[PDB]
Amino acid sequence: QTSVSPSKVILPRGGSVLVTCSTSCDQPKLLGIETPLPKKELLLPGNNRKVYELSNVQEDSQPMCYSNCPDGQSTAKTFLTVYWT
Amino acid sequence: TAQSTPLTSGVNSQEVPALTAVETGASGQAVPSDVIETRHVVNYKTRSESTLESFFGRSACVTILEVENFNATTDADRKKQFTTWAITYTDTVQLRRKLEFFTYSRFDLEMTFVITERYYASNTGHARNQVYQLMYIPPGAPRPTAWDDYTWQSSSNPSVFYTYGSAPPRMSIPYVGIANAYSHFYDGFARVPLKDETVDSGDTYYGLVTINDFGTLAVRVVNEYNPARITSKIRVYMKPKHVRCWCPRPPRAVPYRGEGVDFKQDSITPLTAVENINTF
Amino acid sequence: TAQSTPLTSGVNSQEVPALTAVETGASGQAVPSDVIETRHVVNYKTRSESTLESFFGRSACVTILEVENFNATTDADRKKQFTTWAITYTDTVQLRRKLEFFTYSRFDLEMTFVITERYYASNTGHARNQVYQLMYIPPGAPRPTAWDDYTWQSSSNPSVFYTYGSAPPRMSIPYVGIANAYSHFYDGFARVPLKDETVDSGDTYYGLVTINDFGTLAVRVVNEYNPARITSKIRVYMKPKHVRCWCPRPPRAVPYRGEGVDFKQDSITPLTAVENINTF
Amino acid sequence: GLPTMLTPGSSQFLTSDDFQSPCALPNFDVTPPIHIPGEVFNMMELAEIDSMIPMNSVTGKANTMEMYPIPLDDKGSATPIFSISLSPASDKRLQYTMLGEILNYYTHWTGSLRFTFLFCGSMMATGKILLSYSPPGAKPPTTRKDAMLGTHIIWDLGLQSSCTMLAPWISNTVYRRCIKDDFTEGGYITCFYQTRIVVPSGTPTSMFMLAFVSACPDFSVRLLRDTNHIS
Amino acid sequence: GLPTMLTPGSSQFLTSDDFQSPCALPNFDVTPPIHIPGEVFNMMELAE
Amino acid sequence: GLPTMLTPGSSQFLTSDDFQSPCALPNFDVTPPIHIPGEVFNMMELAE
Amino acid sequence: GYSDRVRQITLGNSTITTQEAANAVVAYGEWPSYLDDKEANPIDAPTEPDVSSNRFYTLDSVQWKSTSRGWWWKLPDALKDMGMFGQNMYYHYLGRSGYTVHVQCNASKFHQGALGVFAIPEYVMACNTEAKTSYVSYVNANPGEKGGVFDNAYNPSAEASEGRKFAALDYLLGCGVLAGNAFVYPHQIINLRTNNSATLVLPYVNSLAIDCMAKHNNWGLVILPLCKLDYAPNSSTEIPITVTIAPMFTEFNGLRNITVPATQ
Amino acid sequence: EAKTSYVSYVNANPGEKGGVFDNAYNPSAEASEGRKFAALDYLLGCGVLAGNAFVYPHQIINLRTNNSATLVLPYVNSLAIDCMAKHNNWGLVILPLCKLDYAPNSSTEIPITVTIAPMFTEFNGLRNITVPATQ
Repeated sequence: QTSVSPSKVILPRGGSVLVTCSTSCDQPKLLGIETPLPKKELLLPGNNRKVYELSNVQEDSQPMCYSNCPDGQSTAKTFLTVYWT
Repeated sequence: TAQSTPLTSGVNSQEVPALTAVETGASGQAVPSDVIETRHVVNYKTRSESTLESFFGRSACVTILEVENFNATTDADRKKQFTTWAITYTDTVQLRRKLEFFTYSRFDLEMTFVITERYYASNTGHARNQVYQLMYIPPGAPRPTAWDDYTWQSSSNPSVFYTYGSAPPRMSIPYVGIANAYSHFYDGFARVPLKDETVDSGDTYYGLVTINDFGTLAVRVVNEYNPARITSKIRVYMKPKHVRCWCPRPPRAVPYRGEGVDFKQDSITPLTAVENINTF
Repeated sequence: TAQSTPLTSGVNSQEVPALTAVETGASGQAVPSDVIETRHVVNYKTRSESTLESFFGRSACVTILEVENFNATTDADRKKQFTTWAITYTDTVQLRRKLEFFTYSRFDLEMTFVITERYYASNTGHARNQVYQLMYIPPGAPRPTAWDDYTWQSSSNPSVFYTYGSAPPRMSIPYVGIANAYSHFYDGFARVPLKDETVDSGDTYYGLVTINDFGTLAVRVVNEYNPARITSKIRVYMKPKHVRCWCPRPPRAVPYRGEGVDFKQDSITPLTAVENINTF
Repeated sequence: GLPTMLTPGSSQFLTSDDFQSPCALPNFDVTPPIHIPGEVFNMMELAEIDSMIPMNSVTGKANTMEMYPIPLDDKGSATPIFSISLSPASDKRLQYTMLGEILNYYTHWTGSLRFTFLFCGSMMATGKILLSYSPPGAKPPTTRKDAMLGTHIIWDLGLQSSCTMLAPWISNTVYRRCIKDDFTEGGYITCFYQTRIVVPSGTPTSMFMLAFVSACPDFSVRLLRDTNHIS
Repeated sequence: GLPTMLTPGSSQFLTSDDFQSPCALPNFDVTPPIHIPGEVFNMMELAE
Repeated sequence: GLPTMLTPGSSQFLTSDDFQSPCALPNFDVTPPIHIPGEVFNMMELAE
Repeated sequence: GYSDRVRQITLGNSTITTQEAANAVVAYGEWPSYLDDKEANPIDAPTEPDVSSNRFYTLDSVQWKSTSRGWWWKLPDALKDMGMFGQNMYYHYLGRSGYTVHVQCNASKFHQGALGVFAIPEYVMACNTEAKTSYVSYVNANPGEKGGVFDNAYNPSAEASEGRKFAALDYLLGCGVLAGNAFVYPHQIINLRTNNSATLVLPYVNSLAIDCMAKHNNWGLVILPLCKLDYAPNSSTEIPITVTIAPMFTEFNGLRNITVPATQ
Repeated sequence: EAKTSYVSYVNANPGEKGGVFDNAYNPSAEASEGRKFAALDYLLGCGVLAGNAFVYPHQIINLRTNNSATLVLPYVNSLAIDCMAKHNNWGLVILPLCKLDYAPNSSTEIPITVTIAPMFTEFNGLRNITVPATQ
């Protein structure tokens, strides 16, 4: 229903994380990633597939990626860690 | 009828109908009895075919659906056993263009299903005659996962069972819009992205496609698997009747590239350049 | 139509319709003109589709029957030649759930039989066109032992002979209940186990299933054995018309596990737990 | 005998047709009817009956008889007592009510809803409880200075022990859908301690409250479909 | 029941026909109309 | 000649139907009846 | 002068008075009556026990604790051993009866709780085994006076012996419908701050005109605790629920020797 | 051209300042900077030719004849009443048909000022304030 391909991400503090969240539908009425992290967009052709470009990763976050397919609201998260010396 | 032509002759007076002013918004208003001398022509020609009940009075084609029937082993072979189509009029470019003359419309829709078959392979036996299910799924009823699940039994969904070889099945769907007319063009979203959301709905689609759910036409082959793989093609038709329309618009000039009003870069040039301005 | 909405304005008085008491058994009674200020809305929307004649006005599916046609040698191959089905509406879960809204109902039943075929093997010749017998056996008439015995000739049982390839056969069965309504739910047995019986009827089934005998639909293939094994599937349909119902009940929430009101252990949890109580 | 012509749509079986058919039991003297009590003439006679909302369907108390009583106390917090969207056919706590089960057979619905709230505390427990309805398209109300601005009702506790918060029909479309749709979203509903609930000594502090749902007499549905509870 | 005879042109689908058809949604209480401005009654209103 | 449409249940043979049929012996002057004693009008005359 | 909270009900030689009542529910808007001649199924002479069995009968008082989960009674068979209605019943093959169910539970003004008192036509319940379906014995389905209790857990016994009983699950109400939808039945809610008695008036509801009371149980009386009992000094107190039921407008047919059902 | 019907909220609703057309269609390959109106002048945005736009209610400001264009616009929507925050009913369009040409100063600027009045307004469903996103 909603797939996030980079599920297991390791990346240090401050860098950028590429998150790819799409749905298993043909018409994503309402789709987005819920996090308070800065992101513009990443260019990707196709009305279904989608990449947000997250940046300035400081702490451990679990963003939720909804998708309003015509069978209810769906849910998919991703798991990301940080690094420190 | 259309208007006749009165027997008029030449004039010399201050009443000047040949001069208008299109800054005011009104179009031209001079009929040919004004600027020249005309005879009397009784006009029996009527505008009966140009009305909206006869301008939309054809069973157009809106999509082409494909189902098959064979011994499915893998998972991609089990998704060839049925086909679910989201109902819309935008999957072709000719009934769409006749409907995008108008902003809002109100019509009872009449569908007819013209269905063909073929053998896929050559020497894999034969097959019996076939019965085709076509089930109208309103928004909310469960769409079928496999071709023989609990959803196809249709205790409340409208289904038709076409025996192959008969006359094509026909039915009339009423005005099912939740507005007072079908918005062909909708200039707005489905929701309002608020200030300081953690939702970040920066991928809400524009315009029309976020309000239309008309249903799902799910088609299976009611038979079990024959020894010979039977590949079918189904041509869903629409014919708007009892037609009313509102708020006319210019027709589509450049080709489409989606379900919206978008247009592709390589076909933004609909005209052909003439030699010069003085070419008859 | 449904009720309109009167033009009311604000109040300040001892007449308080917003406060009821549901200990008394009556439901809420405040219409929206009571608690707020409302405009005048002329309501032309009717409840015509929600009535019971249109709520049950679909030909649902109640079972799927399988018969075959081949040169039977063993005894299990002779029991594939016909199929006897006890008539009930409980062999699916969608027309049943629409009927277990109501305790008692009274309806003339209309059935239609949509029938498919296939070849079983590939290179065992061919077959001619087929005629299918469907015989309604009331309780007491002899059920068929073999597929060609004295019982199929049907000197008084209602039989239909469907030639394969035609329009599906349809017939209307009247209200055949021996009560004044069909008891969907029957809270009682068929007999009274007496004191000090040597009978020991400590295996009398509970409830509904000990009173319903509606008949037996026995289906054969009227042809003799073709060289090619023809496997058929028959989908018996029901459509309650002239519907009346009494004494409403809550609808079925958890799935079924039989012909009764029973429920299986692994699906006693119909809800999905929300995050907290404050989740929009 | 008579020149006829077969149109399209002949020899089809439509599952929602209305045709005649030969009766397989000719001259069946049907059993004469008697006056059975409680005859239903319309499925909207069942929408106008109250039925408890599983409002307390949190993790642990769901799927048991603690799903219905809403927790209350005497602390008088500013937090909402409950909060729920107005989607009586596709919300996780409303679709299993008696109104929610009928709406899952239909697709389009209009009309206003009726929330009758039964207070099941003690006799000496007096209090005031705000009950609010906010139309959609803004911030979901969390504090009391956001839900006072909508359609609300201030309810007092005492002898008459059941209020009625009405959620009116305020909608862009004539017919909202029976799914979680963004374009036909219903509204935001909260419930705040107006002042607080006060108990004396020798009286329980933590109490409960029951929550109902029904349909106003301008409530109507369309477009019968299958449901999504059973398989 | 009634002696009928099938003419030519039976069981065809003509894309410009005018026949009746069974409504797949029986008793659909349609949404009541309102007076939307600028109603077109004929395509020759747009030629002028 | 006349636009018709074939419903379900066409071309079936129901063994309890009531239809008309072409008489294979047109104009058969049937043998005139006489008053035979003991006429049964109903099978419930035999239950009593 | 008069109020809705004071109500006296008299039938035969029995009287219920109540001073903190809510209003009474006539079930489906029909008061019970005798079988009219235009609907009569048997042709024998009907016995009308005019005042000998149209009177209030007081059952046993169950105790409603803080962990009590529900109760159920089958209505024409909870009165199977009550006076002459239990003697009009087993000496006759047919029987119809209207009912006046009056449920009695009262506490102080410091208690709290709710009691959904229901009355369910054809209250068909589920068996407590997964070996067979529609599979309940006679003694376990017809306890009579004492009734039965609900339970907040579904434990189907693998024995077909101890599984011949009602799987009385409270939130699925026995028959697998959700309990929050049970308000489509004729119901009243005893709320311990508002009222202390629930009065229903139940007509004879069955598809037949008249039916065997020994076989067929018409109504199902159901008492669900919606909000549990909570008394703040003594959290484990018990207030009794006493059920008082009267037959109304009874009529019997087919006299013979006494029917004595099995007890095991 | 990555996606279809694909415009953000801020780029589709500028408010006071409005937007401008353009005589060139340059679709950005970024899905970031492509969430805006491809305001092409001769295709009028929606891919219909601009010479057919006179089927709308229109007036032509001609600098020898007039200096003001007044239209009176009723509420036009399929619904009776609708959310103004979601749905934009009308579209005001000003096309230069013949370009400005002043013979001494060929690069002069004359201002177009748009003055709009609501008429016969009516609102429903009072609540707290809606504040949309700005980015």
